[PDB]
This record gives sequence, structure tokens and C-alpha cells, in this order.
Amino acid sequence: ARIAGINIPDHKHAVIALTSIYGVGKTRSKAILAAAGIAEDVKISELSEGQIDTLRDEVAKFVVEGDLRREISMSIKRLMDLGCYRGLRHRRGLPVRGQRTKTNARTRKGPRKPI
Amino acid sequence: AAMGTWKFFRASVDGRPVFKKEFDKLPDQARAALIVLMQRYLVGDLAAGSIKPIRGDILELRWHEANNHFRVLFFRWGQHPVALTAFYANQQKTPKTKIETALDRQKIWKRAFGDTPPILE
Amino acid sequence: AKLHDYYKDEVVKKLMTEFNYNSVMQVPRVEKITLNMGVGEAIADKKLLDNAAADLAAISGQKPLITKARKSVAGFKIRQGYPIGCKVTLRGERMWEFFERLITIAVPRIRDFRGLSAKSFDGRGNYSMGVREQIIFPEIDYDKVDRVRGLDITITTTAKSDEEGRALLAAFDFPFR
Amino acid sequence: PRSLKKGPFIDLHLLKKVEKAVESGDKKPLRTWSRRSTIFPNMIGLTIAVHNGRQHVPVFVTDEMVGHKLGEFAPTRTYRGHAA
RNA sequence: CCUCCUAAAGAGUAACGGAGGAGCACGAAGGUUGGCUAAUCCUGGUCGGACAUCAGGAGGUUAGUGCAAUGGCAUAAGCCA
RNA sequence: AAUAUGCCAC
RNA sequence: CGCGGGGUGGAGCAGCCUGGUAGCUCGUCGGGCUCAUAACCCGAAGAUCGUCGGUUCAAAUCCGGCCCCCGCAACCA
RNA sequence: CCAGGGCUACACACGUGCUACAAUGGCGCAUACAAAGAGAAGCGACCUCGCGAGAGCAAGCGGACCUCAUAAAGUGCGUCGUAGUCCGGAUUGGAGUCUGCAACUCGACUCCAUGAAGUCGGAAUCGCUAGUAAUCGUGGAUCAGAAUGCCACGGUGAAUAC
Ligand SMILES: [Mg+2]
Ligand SMILES: [Mg+2]
Ligand SMILES: [Mg+2]
Ligand SMILES: [Mg+2]
Ligand SMILES: [Mg+2]
Ligand SMILES: [Mg+2]
Ligand SMILES: [Mg+2]
Ligand SMILES: [Mg+2]
Ligand SMILES: [Mg+2]
Ligand SMILES: [Mg+2]
Ligand SMILES: [Zn+2]
Repeated sequence: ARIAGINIPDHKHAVIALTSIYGVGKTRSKAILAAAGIAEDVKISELSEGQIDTLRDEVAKFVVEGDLRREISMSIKRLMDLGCYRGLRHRRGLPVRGQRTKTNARTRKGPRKPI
Repeated sequence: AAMGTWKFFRASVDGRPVFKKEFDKLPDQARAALIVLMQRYLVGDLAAGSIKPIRGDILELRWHEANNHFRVLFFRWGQHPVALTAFYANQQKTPKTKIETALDRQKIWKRAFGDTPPILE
Repeated sequence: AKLHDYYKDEVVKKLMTEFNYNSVMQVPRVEKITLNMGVGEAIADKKLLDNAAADLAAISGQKPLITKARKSVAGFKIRQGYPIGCKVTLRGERMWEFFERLITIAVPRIRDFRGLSAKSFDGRGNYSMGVREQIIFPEIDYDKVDRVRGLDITITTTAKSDEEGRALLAAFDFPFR
Repeated sequence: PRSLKKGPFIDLHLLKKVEKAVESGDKKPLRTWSRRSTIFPNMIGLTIAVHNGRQHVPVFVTDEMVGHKLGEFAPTRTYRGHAA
């Protein structure tokens, strides 16, 4: 119930639980379970410690949690200090993939700031 | 009073004059004519049928095209009136759209350069 | 006392050979280990301080002292005598027990652990390190953690200088970086 | 982005300028309009004035811009903020 | 009514002279026994900062004295039990 | 039950 | 000049006399109803308290002055 | 006439829509039922490869013949068990496919990862009385690529009108 250094829920099925690892979604969770030979509908608190060890080994293959976080952070910071268009967009906290900013863009710009 | 106590609308302290550009857009010598009429506003004679408080404190200064239609929406900010927008219109009575734009520019000027003009100016 | 024996049998020899100390008694020891948590949220709910002290008791095997305000501060809305933290001091046997537990269990459980800083020697040879989460200690049960109580740990040492202090700590396989 | 079968895209005139400038040493900044061109590995150290609609923004090419369009480092819009 | 100065190195000494306080508090803030020593700053440290708790150092009583000011106070009259 | 006003040639 | 007060959002007032935190109305802003405006309806922001310096762990509040605004008094010859 | 840029800018405000806020649902597996349209530097089978966008060879067809092109909602079983959740999909990182001289400004799409706001929305306000509303998919024009728009097509299918 502690894979890649984080607590994962014991009450949920294995596929749903493994998605709690920052870096594993449904697809990677299914791949991990298949490679470790564990049913997709089994609940975490009902796996043998050997099975959890194998799961640890599998999830160790992929970059997750802190390593992934700092990888993403160094990619963003490289964009930043290069100061290309995407670096400038990231600095200003505006949409980065060519969306419209005349309206919407609330996810990047934050909620309404009245004048 | 000093023949030039006009202030043209800027959106901010260094905001590119949003009135001088909309005024340079005004075709041909209408610009010089309207400058003359502003001088006449500081003279105190500018003739009848030329000025009108449209709604709010917004005064339309008028010139020509059909019947006095080279229109300029301004408002009095103390001794020195502020010229908001300048625009060509065809039908009589400035379109509501342009009126509402003038009102918004009035409010923006108030929140930028001040609500009431300085004590001595 | 496992690490105490390891100290007296190997760490002393390393330090003697390394710093050429003329006397064996010149080798640094570990005076005390202080675990503190400033429950500045107790001023609202006093019970929070009791629960945090329960967590510290679980970590340390040792009932904590309820440290109170030294002087009334209005910037934090504390009056003189208000209890605002709990601390424990560990020496000798329980020193070494907690020390080994920390190094060989709790530090590995730290989320995204990359290496403890070597800049946390306070100019004399005392190591102060901050633990953000009390879940890294298995003594605390995760499922009842009502709130992320952190703490800060001070290894107080007879070293005169940071160089000697960090050499002593590293000889204990301490995870610097 | 560009399909990998087609490889990278460099405009021929900019490639000519770059190869001649690199083989003949440090020279004047490469005044160029090919914003759509790719920064190749042998681009390092060159200062290139990439057009942006009215100006030729100078860009000192370094290692970490390899694989990026030169037009990305020459922004084409001006913005300082509303009612600052 | 209390404290300092004027007040002229014993006491005392006036002015519609210059500054401040009191009309209480406490069953413990009293007695005794045992114990302890401050302000401030710097360094390190989870949330947590200029100021919260922890550790070390410099410092030296620049703190404290239930309330004014003076005189005291380390043997403590200051702080715990 | 309350329901004020409408200036720019035509 | 003496004595009693007062200085609080853009305006008018509370709060403060019992030091632990600043509210009301109008106004302003945004939207709504209207062909449009007024009225009206629905949301929001706004003052860190005249000012200096103290006290206090904490000052709009307590204190001392200083600045300005009112009120009473400035008499007997 | 030409190359670059802009029409794609963003403190904000309004209109019109799309997806949601879940269990009348989500996901997984199997499976039934359509109409209408398009197509010749065009639609592109079958087969092989790729996890997928798609790639290779390549028939057939200006067509009631071939392709687009397995409709989806629905039904059967399991699962989730009311939680900001296997809801929800914004945003962002990495890796890629196609078109096009060229995808930085400024394309669509795919894989992995991230997983936001949102728990039914104030005053106010809109559409609709039938196969209509609601809901589910499909096609076309424009077009090298580029629809949640527009124009059509069918599937399921009500309440109410004193
Ligand atoms: Mg007309
Ligand atoms: Mg005397
Ligand atoms: Mg004498
Ligand atoms: Mg006493
Ligand atoms: Mg005593
Ligand atoms: Mg457009
Ligand atoms: Mg989902
Ligand atoms: Mg078509
Ligand atoms: Mg098309
Ligand atoms: Mg239909
Ligand atoms: Zn191990």
C-alpha cells in the first residue's frame, strides 16, 4: 500500500489505486498490473506482500512522483530561461498551445479580477 | 482659457492617445476644422446647433457631412474639457454604440487621470 | 545501542585517524537529540497541541514537554504562558535507538528524498533538519493522521566546528548530499 | 510538428548563409526573414537577426535552441498590459 | 497621599515652579524549603514570517520587580516547584 | 396598487 | 487667549466612554428590466481612523503635544 | 509586385453555442436497428505494419454495383456505491501522424502523463404543443489541411393546454 513512496488506497481496485501515483494513469496502471500478473479488479489490501513487491518493481520502471515532477519542472524552466514564445507564455501564465485570450483562458489566467 | 486647455483621451498615463488616433482617422481638413471648433469652445461663441449634451455629461461637438455629423464626444472635466472620441456618423444622433463607448472612455479617464481635475488648472 | 557500539568501535577510530586528535576524549559525541514541533495552531484549538504531543510521544517513546510562550507576541496573537509547542530531548540509549530508526527507516520513507543538506550545521556542529510529514515515521499510523504535523530535529554534538560535526555525522552513514 | 520522414526544414538561402558564415568565421549578424527555419546543430554562436514584422530581433544561437524554429525567439506582438 | 528635581553633598525648605502616579491588588502575588537566572542579537531549523516553538553562540543584567518614579536587589527582593 | 421623461431638420 | 468638544470610505454619520475587530445611508463599479434614460432589482469594491511621539505583547480607541473646525468665555473699572 | 507580421493580440464586458456537474450514470465485454448524402490530380476495399493518429503495396468505382462507412442512444453481464469520485475534461510536459514550399506567431489528430473550475447556477431571461420539445448519432457545402458553426438525415420520444 506504499508504492513509489506514496500511500495508495487499500479499499479501491488495483487499477484505480495505482492511478494515485503521479505518473500513472489508467493505461500505465493496466500495463503494470499485466506485467506483474495481478488481476485488475483485486483490492490492494488483498494482495500478497510478494505481489506488492512485484508491483514496486514494475512501477519502478516508469518515471513517477518526484523524478517526473522535477523533469517537468526542468522542461518548463528551460522554456522560461530560453525566452522563446512558449517561455514567454509560461512566464505570463497565459495559454501556451495557441488558444484564444480575447475571452475564456480562465484556467491559465485565474478567476475574474475586476478593474 | 489659455486657448488650449483641452485634454485628449488616453487610456492610461502613457496609453497611446485613443483620441488623437481616432481623430487622425477623421478624413481630411475636418481635423483642422474641429481644432478650430475646440478653440471656439474656449472662445465662448461656437454657434448654435453645434453642441449638444447627448446623454449623461457627454457633449457632442458637430461639424459637417449631411448635417453637422463629423461628431466628437467630449465631456467637461473642470476648466479643461476632455475630448473622448471622434468619429464619422451618417444618420443624425450619434449611434447608441458610439455613445456608450464615449461613456466608458469617460469612466476610464476618471479612473486614470483622476475623478475631479486638480485644484488649480 | 547498536549505533553507539558502532560509534565507539569504528567512528572513533575514523575520527582519530582523520583529525589526528591527540586525546580520544577530543572526538565528537552526540550530546542530545531534540525533536520539536511548534503547534502555533494551539491558540485556536488547544486540543491540537495535545494531539500533536501524542504524535510526538508515539514517535519518541517519550512523553513531551509543553513549551510555552517566552514573551507575549501580538503579531502571532500569543500571550505569555500560552502553550505553543511540544519538545522532547533524547539522550544515551533512547538517543541511539531513535537515531538509528531515523537514519535507517524514516529518511528513506521521505517522499522524494534526494539527500539532506550539508549547510544545516549552525556554525558549531549542530545539525538541524526539518521533517515535513509525520507519516514518514511508521510509529505514526497513517490512517488516523488528522493533519500533517511536521517537526524539526536537532542533533546536538560536542564538535567545535561544522567540519568536525559533519565528519562525525557522515561517519554514521548520514545521508548528506 | 513536421513529419519525421521529411526530416527537418531549413530554408535554402538561410542554410547557404549559415554554412558560409560558419566556414568563414564570426561575421555580421545574419539578417534573415526565414522565421520558419530550424536551428541546426552547427548554428551555435551565430547572432541572427530574425524578422518579426518590422524589426530584425537579434538572437544569439546556443546549444539548447537546436531543433526550434528561429521565429520562436523573435516575438511578433507587443504587449505591456492594460491600465498599468 | 506617593516618587524625582528645585534643595545650596546631614534633616528640613516656597512658588498658580518643572515632571509623573494613588483612593488599590493578592488566600496567593504571603511563610518556609529546594531549585533556576534575564534583555537583545547572530547562526541553523517543517508550516512559520522582522516578531511563535527548537538548538548553539555572543552578551551581560542594557532584563524582572502586580501598578508611578526613585533607591535597591546575584546570598537574589527576579523565575519555578 | 404604483407606470416620470425623450431637442439630432425632416 | 482660556475652557468643552471634532477630525473615521467619495458625502453625511455611527463605533470609540468598558485598549484584541472599523460599520449604516447615499454615492461608485458590474450586470439586469427599458427602444433609451430615471426610478427599480441583483452582486462587488472601497476607509487601515488629522498628525507626531509615547504607553502597551497589541492603539482609531489611552496619553502627551502639534494642525485645522466648531461652541462658551474673554469681565469690574 | 514581393517577403515577413496582423486579422489568432487580453486587466476586462456582452451575445450564440459545446462539454459538464453524474448512478435515468461512468467503464469494460458481446450485440441489434437507420435515413440521407458525397466521390476522378477523388472516395479509397482487402492484406501487412503501428498501441493509435497513420504508413506500404493496391484492387473496385464517375457509382441502386465500389469506397466513404462497424450508426449511436438501445439491449445482456460485470464493475464502480455518492466520493470533487473509474464524474468532469480544461490546462500543461514529453513523444508522434497527416496535409501543405512551409504547423514559431497560428492546424487538426494520436499515445503516455497532468488532471483544473464545476456539486444544477442571483436579479433576470429563451425555445417548444407534436413525432414537436428533449436526447443519440450520420452526411454534405466551404476545403491541401483546418466545425462545438451552417445546411440536411434518420433512431428513441413525452407533459401540458381549465
Ligand atoms: Mg442610413
Ligand atoms: Mg538635602
Ligand atoms: Mg546642605
Ligand atoms: Mg511578591
Ligand atoms: Mg517571596
Ligand atoms: Mg475574426
Ligand atoms: Mg473519465
Ligand atoms: Mg467533403
Ligand atoms: Mg474539409
Ligand atoms: Mg432529429
Ligand atoms: Zn531496503
